[PDB]
Amino acid sequence: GSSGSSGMESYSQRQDHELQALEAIYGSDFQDLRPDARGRVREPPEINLVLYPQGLAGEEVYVQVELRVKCPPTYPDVVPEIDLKNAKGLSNESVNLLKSHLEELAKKQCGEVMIFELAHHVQSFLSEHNKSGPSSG
Repeated sequence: GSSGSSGMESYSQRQDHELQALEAIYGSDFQDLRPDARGRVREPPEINLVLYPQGLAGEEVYVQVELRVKCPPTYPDVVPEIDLKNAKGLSNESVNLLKSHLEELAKKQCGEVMIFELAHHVQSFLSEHNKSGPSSG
């Protein structure tokens, strides 16, 4: 089996598919950063995702980092890059750990879109690295 029409999408389509879904999910924890215009060369879909330790919510919080991602021009056929900027709590300390963890999780997730998993895994990790903090909300 496995025969059918020429499904002929492109990597930037598969990519921007995830982007549109992120704009719903987050709204403004998301920013796209693209220099893209209609009628231009393709370039990396650079985005920013603010991510936090679950529970405390959009409130005081302790640790956080922004997730910066560009994608290669072939993602998800290969793994994306991952960079963790403007960290709080983590003085570029366990940032290294999580970045390295994500840099492996990406290989496991390779074959389809992984950004949504990566963002979940960060919010696990941050909540892990977070200690003390009541709940309210």
